[PDB]
Amino acid sequence: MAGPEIVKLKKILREKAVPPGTEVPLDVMRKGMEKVAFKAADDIQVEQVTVAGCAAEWVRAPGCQAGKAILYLHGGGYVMGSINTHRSMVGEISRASQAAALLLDYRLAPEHPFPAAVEDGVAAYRWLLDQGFKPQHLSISGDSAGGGLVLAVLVSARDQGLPMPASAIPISPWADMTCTNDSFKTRAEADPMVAPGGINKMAARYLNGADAKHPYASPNFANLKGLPPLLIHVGRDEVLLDDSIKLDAKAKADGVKSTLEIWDDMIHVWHAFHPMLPEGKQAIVRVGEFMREQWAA
Repeated sequence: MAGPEIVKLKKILREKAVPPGTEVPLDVMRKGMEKVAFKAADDIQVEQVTVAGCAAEWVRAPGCQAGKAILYLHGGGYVMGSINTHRSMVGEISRASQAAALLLDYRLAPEHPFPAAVEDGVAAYRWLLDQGFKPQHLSISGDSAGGGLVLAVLVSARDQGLPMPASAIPISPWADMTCTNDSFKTRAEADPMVAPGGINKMAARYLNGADAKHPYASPNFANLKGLPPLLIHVGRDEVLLDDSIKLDAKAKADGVKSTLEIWDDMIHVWHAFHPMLPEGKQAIVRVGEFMREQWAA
């Protein structure tokens, strides 16, 4: 059944990984993601902007429609990640969708704990709408921590009277901080990426004493009535599989139009590895078709 690339990518991930008791300090972790981050295609142009007091970059592939925009929330556990780490994958999401991405460098824990990143998001989305972007022309997308953050923004912004955008594509969402799901054991051998209580210590760092079940911290527990069509990518072989099944069933319970795709043999944000993974390339293609189907409706 399994691609030759994912087998090789799996084997490499496993080769270069730290061995878990290992407490890698925060900024050793941060410096690593930065240094190994893939370089965007050079047909991606970028334009640095400041949004809600945060650094951002409009990320435009070739072929964008003006009027359409992605608000993008990067992964990294709420503790790490940046515009630089994520520009590759996003520019290809910008390509696939033919929409420019706003790629926020929202406030990271522990220097800025929860709900700091939710505020940046909400405020970023308000900012988009104030640049004259109609909700119908907007989309929110993100990976790992950033895929839960997507939902935590949509919930927050709804409670605040903000119109919903046309779509929401969480990628491998981390939508439950209390990290409890069957998958933390069942999928744990097969995940070369999420370990942990590497993830446990991230929650620690982001919550900083807050209720792990706080709807904006963990949107798997939020009321989701009214959020717009969801496309949710997860991989089979990930510790976060349950996050995505629980959230799909919660969306549906709440009245949401929700499509969960579980992609067999795949890892965490397998997207991010499109330069070397036919599936990352395929799944990015599909994020954008769906931001595009939601835009035609």
